[PDB]
Amino acid sequence: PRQHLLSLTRRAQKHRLRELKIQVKEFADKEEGGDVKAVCLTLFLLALRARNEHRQADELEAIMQGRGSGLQPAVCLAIRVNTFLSCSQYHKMYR
DNA sequence: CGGGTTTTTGTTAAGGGCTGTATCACTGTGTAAGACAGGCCAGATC
Repeated sequence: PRQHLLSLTRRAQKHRLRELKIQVKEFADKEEGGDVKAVCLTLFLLALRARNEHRQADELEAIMQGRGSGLQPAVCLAIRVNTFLSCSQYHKMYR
């Protein structure tokens, strides 16, 4: 009995979308170079802007570009150094 | 109360990559004065 897509587990969702996975990967590496993740997030942003949710698309662009809700290692290194944090104290703080 | 049928859930093997944890040899905080026995000279003395 079918219930819903996101109600399944990871392996079950993979079993259910293996066909679309193969199709998208082949039709993306035929002509579009082969970057599967690129075509994936591009199609997702397009389907999301179809619902004109500018906010969600901007947040996803920020996440996938590293500029919000998550720091690149250089910035947190500068924070760990310029604030005189130790390696164990930063660890506790990060733990 | 089971077949027929369907959607979830493991299961093996080998390799890759990110995350967490044990291990090594060490540290910094326990830090100033007083009690007492022995020697010794200045001096009252009988």
